[PDB]
Amino acid sequence: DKKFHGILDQGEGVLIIFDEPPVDKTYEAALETIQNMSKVVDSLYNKAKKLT
Amino acid sequence: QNRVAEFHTELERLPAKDIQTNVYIKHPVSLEQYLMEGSYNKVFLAKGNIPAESYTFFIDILLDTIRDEIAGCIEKAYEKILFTEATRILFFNTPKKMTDYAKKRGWVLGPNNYYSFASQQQKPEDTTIPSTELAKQVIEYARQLEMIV
Amino acid sequence: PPGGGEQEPPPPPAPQDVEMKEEAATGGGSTGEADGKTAAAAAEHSQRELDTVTLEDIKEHVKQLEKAVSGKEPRFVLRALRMLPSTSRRLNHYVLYKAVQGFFTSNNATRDFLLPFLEEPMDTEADLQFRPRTGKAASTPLLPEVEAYLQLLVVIFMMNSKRYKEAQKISDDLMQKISTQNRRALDLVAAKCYYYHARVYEFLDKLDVVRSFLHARLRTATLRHDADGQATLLNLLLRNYLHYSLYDQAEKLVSKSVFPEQANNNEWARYLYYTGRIKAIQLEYSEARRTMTNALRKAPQHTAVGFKQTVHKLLIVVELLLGEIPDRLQFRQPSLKRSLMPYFLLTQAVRTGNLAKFNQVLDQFGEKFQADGTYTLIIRLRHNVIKTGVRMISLSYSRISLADIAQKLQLDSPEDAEFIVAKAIRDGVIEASINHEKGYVQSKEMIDIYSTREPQLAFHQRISFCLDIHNMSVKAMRFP
Amino acid sequence: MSEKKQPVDEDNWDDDNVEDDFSNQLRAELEKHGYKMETS
Amino acid sequence: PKNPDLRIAQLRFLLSLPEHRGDAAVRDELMAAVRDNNMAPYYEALCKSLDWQIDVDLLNKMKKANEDELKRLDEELEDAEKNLGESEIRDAMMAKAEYLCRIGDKEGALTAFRKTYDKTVALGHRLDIVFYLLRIGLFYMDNDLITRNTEKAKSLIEEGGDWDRRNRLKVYQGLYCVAIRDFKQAAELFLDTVSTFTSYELMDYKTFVTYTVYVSMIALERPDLREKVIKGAEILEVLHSLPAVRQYLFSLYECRYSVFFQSLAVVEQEMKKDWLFAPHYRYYVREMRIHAYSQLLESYRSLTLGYMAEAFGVGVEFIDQELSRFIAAGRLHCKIDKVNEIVETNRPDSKNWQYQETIKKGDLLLNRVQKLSRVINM
Amino acid sequence: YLASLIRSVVALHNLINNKIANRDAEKKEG
Repeated sequence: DKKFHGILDQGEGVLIIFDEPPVDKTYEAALETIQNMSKVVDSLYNKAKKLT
Repeated sequence: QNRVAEFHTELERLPAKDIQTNVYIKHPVSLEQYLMEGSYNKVFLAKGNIPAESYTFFIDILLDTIRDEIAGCIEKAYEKILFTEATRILFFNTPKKMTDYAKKRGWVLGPNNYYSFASQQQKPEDTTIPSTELAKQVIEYARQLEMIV
Repeated sequence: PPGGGEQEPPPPPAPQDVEMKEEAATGGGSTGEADGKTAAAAAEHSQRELDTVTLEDIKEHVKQLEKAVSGKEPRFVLRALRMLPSTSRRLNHYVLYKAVQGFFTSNNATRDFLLPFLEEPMDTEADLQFRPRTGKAASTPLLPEVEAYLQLLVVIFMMNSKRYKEAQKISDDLMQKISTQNRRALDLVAAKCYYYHARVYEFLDKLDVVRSFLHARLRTATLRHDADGQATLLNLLLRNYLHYSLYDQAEKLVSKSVFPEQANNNEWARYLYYTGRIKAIQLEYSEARRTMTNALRKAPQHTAVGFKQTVHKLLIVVELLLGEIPDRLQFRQPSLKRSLMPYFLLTQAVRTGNLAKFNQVLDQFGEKFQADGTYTLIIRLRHNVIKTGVRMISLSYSRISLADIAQKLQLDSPEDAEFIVAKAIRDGVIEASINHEKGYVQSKEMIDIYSTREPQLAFHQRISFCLDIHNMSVKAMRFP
Repeated sequence: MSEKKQPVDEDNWDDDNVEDDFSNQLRAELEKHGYKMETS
Repeated sequence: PKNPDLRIAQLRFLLSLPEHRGDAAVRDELMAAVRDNNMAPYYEALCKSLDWQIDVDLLNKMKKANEDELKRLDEELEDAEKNLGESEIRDAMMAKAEYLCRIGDKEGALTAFRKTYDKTVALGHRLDIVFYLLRIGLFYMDNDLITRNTEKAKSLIEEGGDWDRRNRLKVYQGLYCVAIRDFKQAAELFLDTVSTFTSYELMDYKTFVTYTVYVSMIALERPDLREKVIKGAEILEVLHSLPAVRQYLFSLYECRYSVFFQSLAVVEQEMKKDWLFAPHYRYYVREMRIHAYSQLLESYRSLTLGYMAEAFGVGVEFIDQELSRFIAAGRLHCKIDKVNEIVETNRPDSKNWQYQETIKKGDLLLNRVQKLSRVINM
Repeated sequence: YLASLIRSVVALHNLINNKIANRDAEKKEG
């Protein structure tokens, strides 16, 4: 339920506490431009198919 | 002589003689099929059946280039065994072959125990080695952005 | 004649007009770019070549009586175009004879008088400067000369009329083609002649005489320079030696001519099909299946054509020689129904541990394997029948004992199962290692430096490819 | 564009993804999958 | 009529393919078929069920008399009274068309439908005809009828009238359940559950609750499943009636896995008695088992499968063989282990997941501009 | 993935915009 930052083990019966990087904002917005770049190339090939 | 890539491209010129008849040709392609999956022992148990002439001057070389490869597998980090494992894996209980691989290979019999050392290297690393050539690659990036107009 | 003879006037009417204006616009526009703007690659050369593959082969096979294609031979029997009066008088002959053939019946050749109606086209003051006009309008009647399909005594007329053209082709090469360079047309002219010249030397004795010619033909190509010349002649030279069931592949291994360097998206796709089959027969499976994948995904732009189903045919075999298999019959066709049933049921038996079914369907569908030319699967895929499971186990498990993999591979012996695992790691099937101290077979380590060290060794190609798109864009930009 | 190499070429509507993974392993899923409990 | 009509299509299927299920279905269908003068569509069923019985000629003169009673009604109507559209000629001639769905086969009904659709201007009466095509196309599962008239409903009709389309919001995704869209579209527009009157347009309500709760736990697991089906109120009324379905829900959410499979085996066996059934049981159970495994292997990175020997069910080797099939399936992202007997997992990270997506979207667009750069420039 | 792609796609616009303006001015010259 994401109330906590941790993990458990059964081989040792052990609770472990860690942290995480919030710096995904570069790579998140990186591939969202590819979705914009996918739509323009689909538009250009449609324009190039319309006339040689 | 380990021309296994040359082996199968040689078999193109034989249309249907491999299946119908021709045990002279059927025997080495059944032999190569025995080398395929895992079956070492069916090779050496079909050793006592050649329908052709003796073929001995080839199959002495053919099995010798098998034995050193399994020896090449056991000359790795697989440290110590006894002569009975050299009887099971390699072959042959009590023949001067144990003298053969004592002088060719190592395998000194200690207190009823063989010895094969570690063939593992040290793996020298720095992993910042490409610092010159990565600095080269970025140069021809901007060299191909500018300068060619 | 009241039923079909009254439906004889509509056939001629159109195709005497718009099919005639095809080569009238093609022959005019090719001449216009041969004279000025001598870099004449961007014209209707390409679309007419796409038409001469597609359109005019099925626009007409017979010469289309009441003088639509029947008139083409007495129309072009009188072509000088030599000097400016000899152009303007033949321009009157372009007016008069097309009016006669549009009205009445001209000299109808009865399918065997086509070669004397290819003499006075070569004769009657024909020119050397109009070498596209001679080259195109001689090769374009050869397709009604071959696709009549009667194949009796016209086969030697095929043989004569191509060597008529090829004597003009070689003389143009030894004729110094000033600023036209018909090789852009003469490549597929050398293909379309030698597709059926290969058929002729299948209906008669062997075509190594073609290869002795094509070696000299590949010699004079690209020693001048390459303009699609090395690309077309190499797939032509490679195909016979692959068609011959003799040894023939180490000849191709030493064939160090592996740079066509551009192929207009059509030669390169089939070139990767041939060399993918070559690297598959010398047992290098990894590089073969990825360039077979590259050939399938490069030019599929057809409508259920068949060679796309042939590159899809060989690709599933080498992937069964390395274990994985995707959905294959998800693009089923009225003809793929014949060719899905052996191969889909083949990998059905491969994924399971059944060999009696594997030998049964070999016996059941071996004659279909004879038509596909793939006998060799039975001798080389029985290797991977035992190796598919050990690839599947070593991907699933992480640190397995060899005593348990014997029952899981149902081998019933732990002592040789060491050797099967030894052979797979020898072949690089799985990267795992063995602990020969108490019977452990453990897999590899965790996800490695992949997040840190690798990705620039993928990024360098994508920089270099995309700026070359930017370079090839800018260089070819401004024609005016 | 003929390339001279083409002379041959929920019913099962999304079947092969299901079939390549699981084929015929007693798909009623009760006689062994739900009936382990007689062993314990 | 056509209002309880879809129970018949259940008893067509339930009698046919399980022959062992053939005791009580034939007892209340044949008596229901001699009721309502059902005469045309059962000759196929009469080939697969019991052989023959003479009440055919008795109901043929009954089906001809009611045909001729309405035949002389609307021919005198079209020859005397000349007001048209949605007039008396309209509802008499649709009473022929309602007769041929209730009694006849589809062929006389569809040609009466396509005739009467070309006559009218009130789009509510037009949409009611499209309601009738969609239902008879749902009887015989004709995939070519349904692709036409749903486009008639969306585009050609519903720019105007309103809140009659929510009947089709139950239908567009009822057709997505009979397709393989058991994943997201069916769960999305079954989510509006407030239409309770068990009509022809709302074919049943309590089974509709069971349908919208089975499909719901595949669209979303933790992406707030609990607001729409657990914190949802009017959905919670009727699953408070059905005891097994609420037990099937709360076993998954409150993470009691041993009682979850006892519920799941009952669901799969109860799944067998369905008429849109082809894409269910085989695909449903195999997806829900790997559904429960993903959240159980979550929160752990070192699980021993001996802990799964009793907190999960039984059968040490059974978990072992089912994880081995799932890890080899390209799913269930962990690594099973022998000796040590510790299921070890692995997951991507920020860097590893964002690089795996950009390596694929980059190559797709790179291959896309390979072709585009060569379409131009010859 | 940002600077090599977009720079290539923008210059690809300059191709089609020129190849249209090439021949549509050529076919209207006569």
